[PDB]
Amino acid sequence: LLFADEFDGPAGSPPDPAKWFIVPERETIRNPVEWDKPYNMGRYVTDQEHVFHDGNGNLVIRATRGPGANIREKYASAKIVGLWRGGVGTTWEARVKLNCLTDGAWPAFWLLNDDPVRGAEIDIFEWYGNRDWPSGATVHAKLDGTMFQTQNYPVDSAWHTWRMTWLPSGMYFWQDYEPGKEPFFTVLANSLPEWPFNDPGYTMVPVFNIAVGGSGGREPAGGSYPADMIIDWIRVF
Ligand SMILES: [Ca+2]
Ligand SMILES: [Cl-]
Ligand SMILES: [Cl-]
Ligand SMILES: [Mg+2]
Repeated sequence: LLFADEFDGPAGSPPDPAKWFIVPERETIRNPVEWDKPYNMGRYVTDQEHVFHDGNGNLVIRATRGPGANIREKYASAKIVGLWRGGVGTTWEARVKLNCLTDGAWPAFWLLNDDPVRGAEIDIFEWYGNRDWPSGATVHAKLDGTMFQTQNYPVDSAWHTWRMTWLPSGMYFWQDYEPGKEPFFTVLANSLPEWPFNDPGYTMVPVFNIAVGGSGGREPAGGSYPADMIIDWIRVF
């Protein structure tokens, strides 16, 4: 293995701080439409009521609802960014249970390079609590949203593994991989006019999060909170 977290820490402890950066505040969206204004976007926090080992071998990311005047005040959740960069040829896999498929919630497992001119994003799974957009996987060859391929794919609350293999030829995605299983999504490198993933030394980091509100989650009032993402492990080889 090149990188792994088996999430086997003690109950109530933070994710390993040598492996995970816990994002300390929700992003401020540039030129926001109404759903993306700060008051309509749940907070990200770093405390162990929102991201913590369960002592049973998992990490939990939890979105909560409490008192407040708007979505920002009422809702808090977390986002973790891996402190390890992987490049071409790598196989990324995580075992996850989504107990957070509810109104307003917006869970994802994704890879990121946030370089402002050559960055890119690979969404391995994404589900939208906005009662509108379909769940699925996406390869963004640019961060401005203008050059991507996507595949709708159902996301339910059962335990699954999710795999993305990054090859010179393309990105290949599975749910519950075993030898011989067909990928649910393939994005060939020759299918977009830019492919930063084949630049010399290009690397990406893994991210897990549950966002609340924003364009992807919209109204959380009807949802069931607390809303949990349970992560047994992530492994890269
Ligand atoms: Ca584990
Ligand atoms: Cl286990
Ligand atoms: Cl990055
Ligand atoms: Mg619609």
